[PDB]
Amino acid sequence: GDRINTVRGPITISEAGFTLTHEHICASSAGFLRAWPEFFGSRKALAEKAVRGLRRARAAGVRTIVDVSTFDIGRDVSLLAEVSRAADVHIVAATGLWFDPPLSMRLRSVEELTQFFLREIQYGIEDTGIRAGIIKVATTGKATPFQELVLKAAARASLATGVPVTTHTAASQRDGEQQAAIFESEGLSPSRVCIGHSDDTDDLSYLTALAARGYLIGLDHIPHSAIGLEDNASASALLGIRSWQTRALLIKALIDQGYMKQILVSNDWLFGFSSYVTNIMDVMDRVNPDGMAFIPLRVIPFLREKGVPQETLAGITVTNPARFLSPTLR
Amino acid sequence: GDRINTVRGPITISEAGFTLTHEHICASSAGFLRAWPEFFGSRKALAEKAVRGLRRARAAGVRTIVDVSTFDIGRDVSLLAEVSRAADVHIVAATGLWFDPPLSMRLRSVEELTQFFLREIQYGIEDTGIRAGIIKVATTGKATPFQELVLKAAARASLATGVPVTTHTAASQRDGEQQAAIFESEGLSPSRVCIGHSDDTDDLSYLTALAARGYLIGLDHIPHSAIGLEDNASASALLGIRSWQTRALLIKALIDQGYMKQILVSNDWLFGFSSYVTNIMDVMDRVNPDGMAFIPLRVIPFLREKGVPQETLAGITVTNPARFLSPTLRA
Ligand SMILES: C[As](C)(=O)[O-]
Ligand SMILES: C[As](C)(=O)[O-]
Ligand SMILES: [Zn+2]
Ligand SMILES: [Zn+2]
Ligand SMILES: [Zn+2]
Ligand SMILES: [Zn+2]
Repeated sequence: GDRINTVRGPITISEAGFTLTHEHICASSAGFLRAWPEFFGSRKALAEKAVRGLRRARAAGVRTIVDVSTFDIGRDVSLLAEVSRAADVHIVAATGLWFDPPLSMRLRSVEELTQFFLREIQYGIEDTGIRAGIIKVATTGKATPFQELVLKAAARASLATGVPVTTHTAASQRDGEQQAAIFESEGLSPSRVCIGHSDDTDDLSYLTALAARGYLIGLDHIPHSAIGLEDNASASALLGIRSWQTRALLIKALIDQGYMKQILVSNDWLFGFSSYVTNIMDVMDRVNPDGMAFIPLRVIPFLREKGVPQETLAGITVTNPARFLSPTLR
Repeated sequence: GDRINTVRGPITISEAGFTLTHEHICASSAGFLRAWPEFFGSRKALAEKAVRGLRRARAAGVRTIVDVSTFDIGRDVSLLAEVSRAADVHIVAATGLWFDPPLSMRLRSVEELTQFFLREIQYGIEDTGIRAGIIKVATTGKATPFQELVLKAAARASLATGVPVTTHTAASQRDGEQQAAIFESEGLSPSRVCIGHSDDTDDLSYLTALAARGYLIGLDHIPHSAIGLEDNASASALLGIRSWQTRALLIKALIDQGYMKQILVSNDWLFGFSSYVTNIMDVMDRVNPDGMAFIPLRVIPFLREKGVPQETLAGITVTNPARFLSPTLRA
């Protein structure tokens, strides 16, 4: 556990630096960007845009982002490597499955899925040699049967490799509780696990109860808000109507209850988005022109102003990610 | 239309020859073959197996196959081009959408889908320049609202390019009737359309009505007979108990009623199958070891033995596919 795999190769733990742990270059679907790149203008336009945003995040102090796009989010690790080199920002790539698995995934056993995630972690994604550094999974409410298999296989792959697991939840449904039960049924340590989208809820008791058990709490939706666009239903459905300040005060709340070491903060931002309504990216970029720089430009100052010490901010944004990403065998 | 697009470039209508009109190299899912080729042993092993199979079909007289794998069947057009060249069989690639569209597809409008189909027909699939020569679509019962957009977009793409459409049906639910209604609502001529897996039904009159209206009838499940295999529930669920002979006799029934011009026959065979239970292929290859050669080796001789004349059999296997695939604008 002394090296993190990025899309440009292994980096030391101290090279990671200021890290965003839940981001995407592009949220799409398996095969889609290569089949229909004109949906994003062109592949070149998408890449140029990503590099712009990554360069601006780098200017604001971001050294590493974790791209948590799985196979079924249309992860294109060749694009990641390209924009990582061009922008000079480390990108950690993901294996796992999110909630749009095709038939050839859906029909697979826990054992088969375990071999797939291990392939992507140990040997490399597709034919690239680029090894994942994290496993993403997802529920949206109670796990479907397949989703239980995915979580169990993610737990098996993490135990074999030391690589952490990170989750999508419907927080309003307290998904993290079922996710934790499943992971613990496989003997996975809660410190290997980030329960994500957790700022979608204001149920602080749900959150501290998980952190108390050792889970990392991913407060990765801070800039996601449809305030001012409440008449755009597709945006409000996606973003919620809770303000960024409300979401950020959960970070303080967790800190005040003694759980600073369990917190991971991010934007869940992206430069293309095909797996929602057309032209959604335009809406999102109007909502948050800072994009991935929103955390270092708006959130960290806001917290500091509300009296969060520098030291605690550095812990959350540098230390916790390093601990989380360092591959760590039981 | 003077030329049919294949994965090696345009061919003349006469180069097409004996043609299987509903086949796959590999039935999978978008991205899946490239992310997890070890599911098939390796990509190399899958290619080699497809080449052997294509070479045996070529030996039995097959000159061209139409790989009706869409984006969401995990069509890998580079793989098609590779095995076409190595086996020396023409392969026609497909555009369209089958019944496993991802979110980024399912969320698209008829206009967007139309543009995507046109892209794969007129400009080329992915970055390859390989152009589709057919549009595959699917329902499994009453069309879902997304499947209606797909069928409308297919019809618009076919009207604009002359390239035909071919369908997956649940035959027992008479899917072909709604598919036809949708295509006609867009002004597509029936002679552009093949209603596939139609040998899955015993309802002859459902078939003859569609043929009368000018539709091609795709009898492409001839070897899909789960016979002596109720021990295997997903395999007998895949296949069925109706004998291959019974399915072939539907070809003869349509001929006898005067619709030899409307008949397209194929195997719907494949060399890999990830979108089903694991090891389904071993089951399938043990059932039909002739593979894509089953049509020329078993079916055509059986029909001749039943009294079907040579010229009629040439018509169905050479002339109907040529007419179907040759790009034809309306009026
Ligand atoms: C890939 As997502 C839209 O759940 O951040
Ligand atoms: C792709 As298929 C199983 O409907 O021939
Ligand atoms: Zn998510
Ligand atoms: Zn995300
Ligand atoms: Zn089918
Ligand atoms: Zn088929």
